[PDB]
Amino acid sequence: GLAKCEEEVDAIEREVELYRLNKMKPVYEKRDAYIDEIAEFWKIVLSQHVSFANYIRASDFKYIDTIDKIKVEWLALESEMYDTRDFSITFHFHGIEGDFKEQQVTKVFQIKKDGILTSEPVPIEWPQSYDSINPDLIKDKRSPEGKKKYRQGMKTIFGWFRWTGLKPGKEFPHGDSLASLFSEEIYPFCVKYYAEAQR
Amino acid sequence: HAKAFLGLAKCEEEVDAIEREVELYRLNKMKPVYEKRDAYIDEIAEFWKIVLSQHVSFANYIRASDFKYIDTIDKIKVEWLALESEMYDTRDFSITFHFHGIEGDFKEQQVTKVFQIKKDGILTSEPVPIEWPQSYDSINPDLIGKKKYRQGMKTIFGWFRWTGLKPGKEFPHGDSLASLFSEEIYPFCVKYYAEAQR
Repeated sequence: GLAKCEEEVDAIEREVELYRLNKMKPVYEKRDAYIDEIAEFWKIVLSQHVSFANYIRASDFKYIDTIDKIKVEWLALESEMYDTRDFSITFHFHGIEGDFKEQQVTKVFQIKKDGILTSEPVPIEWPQSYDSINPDLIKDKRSPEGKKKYRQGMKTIFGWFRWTGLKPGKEFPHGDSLASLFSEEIYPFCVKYYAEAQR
Repeated sequence: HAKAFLGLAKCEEEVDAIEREVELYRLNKMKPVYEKRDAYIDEIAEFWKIVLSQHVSFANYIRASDFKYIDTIDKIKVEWLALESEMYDTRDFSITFHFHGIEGDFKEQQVTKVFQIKKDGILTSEPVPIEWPQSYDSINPDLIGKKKYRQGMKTIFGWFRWTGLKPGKEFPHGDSLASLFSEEIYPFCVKYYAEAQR
């Protein structure tokens, strides 16, 4: 009786989350089309954002300034095997010539069991300037200076592309909160942030 | 360049329309399920008594002497007003209580209180008649020194006259209690009853 009603409620909640996603999809497509015509749109938006700067390092800003595209996509539209909170984030970096490669990178975030957000590492080519803090390059990671170099690079935005949520205290700090920042604020409300930077 | 900005403004209109559309969609789907659920609940003896004692913060809103009267609730129904008319916010709702009553002290009675957004905007209400317990005669605003008035105004019966329009003058956190019923207690009552089983 009451148990069967409770299952119906969970069925209904997904149905409406799915209803929203399907309706929002074409609207985001149109919106992003306009966005692709505005020059420093994403640069302006990520500088305007209150909380975002706290997550990343100050030297990351020259590289995140080169972001000319952000695209969040909700995976529950792909399959009923995905939680409605599951999403991919696609970044395009224009790059910095002779330092940071022009590249497109997609990171996928999904619930594992309320459950927690997890991800997998995705390849991104680090800036040349970051060579000394590059975890794939640093030779002595246990040497006094090496430990601090490693830790510094793991705290950059490029460290976050390595984040999984499955190694507490070994990864980019609050990689999950940063992800939700994109899916819940930055990507949905970017236009509000751009108009705020306008006024 | 301003033509793009124009399209963005239209997109944000489209997003606001869509979000109300999905809210209405959820309310239409939930209504019949609640009805079926509540028919089973009506078969369970002290369901609401159990649920209201189980809830963490509910008791913090009301006086200790109120509990004997809230023990007599055998029906709580919440109905979302946006299903009536598109003139209501999707946050708008009425809440209907049935009190079994206490012989010689408290009448058996059914009371409906309506909550609605006025301008984000705030939750507001109008006073609804409720027959106070006769134990409360000395703290009944219709019977009253100003120590007693504030004591009655802090009871669950003071909440029934809460409006949200006289800040600092009414039942304290009447909006929070309202939102407790519509967002936690009524939606998730079966979960509270089940948590009381284990």
